[PDB]
Amino acid sequence: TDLKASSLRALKLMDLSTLNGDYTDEKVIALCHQAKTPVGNTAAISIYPRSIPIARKTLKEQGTPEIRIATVTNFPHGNDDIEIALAETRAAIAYGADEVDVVFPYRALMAGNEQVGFDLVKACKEACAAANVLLKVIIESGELKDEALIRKASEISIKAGADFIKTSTGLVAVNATPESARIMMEVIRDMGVEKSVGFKVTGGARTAEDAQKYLAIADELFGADWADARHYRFGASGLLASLLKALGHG
Repeated sequence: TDLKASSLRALKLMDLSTLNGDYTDEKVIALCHQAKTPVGNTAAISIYPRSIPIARKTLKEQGTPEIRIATVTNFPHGNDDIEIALAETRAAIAYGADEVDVVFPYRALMAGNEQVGFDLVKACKEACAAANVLLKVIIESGELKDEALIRKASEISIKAGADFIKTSTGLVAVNATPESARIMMEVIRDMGVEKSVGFKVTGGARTAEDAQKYLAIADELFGADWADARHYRFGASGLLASLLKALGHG
């Protein structure tokens, strides 16, 4: 009802990945097939840079060329070496990424260094925007933990030109929570960047009910029209099965 509407909405905002690994060509091909669901396409697939060329061919051949290819750089570590983060980002662009999700140097921020996060994000944004590629910034809210640090990483990422702020890599003990999702969307609101900055929930949401709860935070803060594919994603694998079950598939 409300849950079927929210489940279809969430499905169309998914950056689809698998739990175990989508980096053998056969697993990347299977992921591309999975993204083309009976009720619509996911917003994107999320894969490692080396998987992009075969993913692009697979998406074209199955007649879903508008499924975005998102990838990851500086990942999953969020090290504070800008030259490495930037080189990986330029490689991701060259492979053919539509979007790059770079990991913010969160341990550097936890050690009191705000500048390196600004400089790393800004360099990667400039490279991506020069190639018409969107930059998401993974702040790893589940490692920052402290509300003030989650706000500060979000603020720095936005000031440095992030097109999205993303909770998590998906590969640490704590990924998204409803609390970190709310804090990060509060920062988008408080900085006046709702037009230019999206929010991505990585992990946390496992069920159709969870997806409804996470979207309800966006609807509360920004109104129900805000959370389109340019402004909201679910970084998810197992969630898709739950959304399809809520919609009467499997």
